[PDB]
Amino acid sequence: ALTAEQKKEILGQYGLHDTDTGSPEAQVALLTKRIQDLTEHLKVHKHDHHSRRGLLLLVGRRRRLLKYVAQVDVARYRSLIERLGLR
Amino acid sequence: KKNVPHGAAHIKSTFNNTIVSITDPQGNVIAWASSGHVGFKGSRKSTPFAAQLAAENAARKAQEHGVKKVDVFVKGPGSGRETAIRSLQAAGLEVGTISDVTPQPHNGCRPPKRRRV
Amino acid sequence: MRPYEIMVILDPTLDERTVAPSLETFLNVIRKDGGTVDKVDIWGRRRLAYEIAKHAEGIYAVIDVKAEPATVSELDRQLNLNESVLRTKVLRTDKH
Amino acid sequence: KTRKCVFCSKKGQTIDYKDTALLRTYISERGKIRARRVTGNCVQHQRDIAVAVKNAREVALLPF
RNA sequence: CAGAUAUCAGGAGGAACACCGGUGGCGAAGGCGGGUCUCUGGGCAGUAACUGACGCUGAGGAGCGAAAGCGUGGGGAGCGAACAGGAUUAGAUACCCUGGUAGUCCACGCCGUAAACGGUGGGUACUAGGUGUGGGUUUCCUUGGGAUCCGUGCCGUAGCUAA
Repeated sequence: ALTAEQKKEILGQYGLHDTDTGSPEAQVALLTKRIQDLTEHLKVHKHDHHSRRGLLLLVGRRRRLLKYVAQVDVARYRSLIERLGLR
Repeated sequence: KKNVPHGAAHIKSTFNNTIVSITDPQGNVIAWASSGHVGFKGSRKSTPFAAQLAAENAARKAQEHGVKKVDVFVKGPGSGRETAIRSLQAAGLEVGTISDVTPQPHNGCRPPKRRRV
Repeated sequence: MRPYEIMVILDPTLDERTVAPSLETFLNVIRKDGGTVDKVDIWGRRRLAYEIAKHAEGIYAVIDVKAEPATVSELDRQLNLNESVLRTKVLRTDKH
Repeated sequence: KTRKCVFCSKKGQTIDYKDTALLRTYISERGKIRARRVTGNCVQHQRDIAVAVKNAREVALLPF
């Protein structure tokens, strides 16, 4: 899962500032890295069929926050988009 | 011949019959007596009277090989458990100990399905 | 790295004196690979509840290692290639 | 029985698989397992004891 | 009858995990239970630390999805369809016995239907209680008791239902 230390350093890296866990970019980074983690757990547990639901739920939450990022300010949206290399 | 001081009443107590195999402590059935051995077949093989008859015949063979002290090793449930027990008691083989030697597949193999008559 | 409380059952044939050097001669690789502090608690000459491999008594060994899962996995692979060992049990001290 | 537990109420005690004597106090003659509510103890202790008894039966220290 | 049954010992096989095993939990639902290890799923609880309405539903569409069945290669100890004899019977093809092939298990696939039902769609704000009951935390006696939030039963208010 999102280890308590890797999520914290990620929040420091891409978060808007310190202690601002839950900011849209912050959650995007956290869930993005969690998704990257599960990417290979599924590729070795080829028949897990049970963590994929959490995969999809977190993906949907990431997009549901991405839209809020874009609507408030497209600039930060693009910034994070090319920061994480999404699409 | 030979003499067996202590025997074991390995009673294959099927509902079909109680095959009373007396076994030396080595683990060899020195002799056995079932319902058919006395002469009971079919339903009479499964009658309670066949149980004491088989046990008594086995115990007579036991005395014939000088067997007096026997511990009772009864297998699965059948017709005449305690009946064969006190037959052996009254036929020269005191009870000693009673042990239900029944197989226990602890949720293991698959048997046939069932019967409805 | 995780704290693994490895339980080993050892032959009744050998002597208790040889029980331990055979134990550090296999814990050496664990220590050299994971840097694992080991607490070797050995108490032999105890019966088994059921006879195993035509034997119902043996030697009980408790070893508290702080080793990564890979290292204790290597140990289990080695804790069964030996004739003296009888049963191995590596436990995750976590809520697992 | 009928207490809060012998652990959740006595508020000091522990369960170990190596402590085969303490576990044996709850097992049957052959090692059969009491129901979830036979011994009157808080449920988590019952479940952990059950798993420990499974492991003990596997490791051949209790009458299986 | 050759040594069958049996008894002991041994080996082989294949499958499943009795007891724990239950309004008790978990899981979106089909489902989950021998033990170990690894990865991973989600929930609940106390601090707002933070984001600052990022809410819900959701046609199309998406996958998952009981069992069976078929494709591909194995397994098969047992069971066992189909198919075999014997038995009641007027008839057995049926109930019963005497066996066993695919299947049943595994691997990779197919399909998508089950009475796949709280027969009660998802989500949210209000309406007496009482009592079992899982997880938590707190608060009040000296563990004892209370509160709270979440899971899970039954009975019973209002009110509702044709009942």
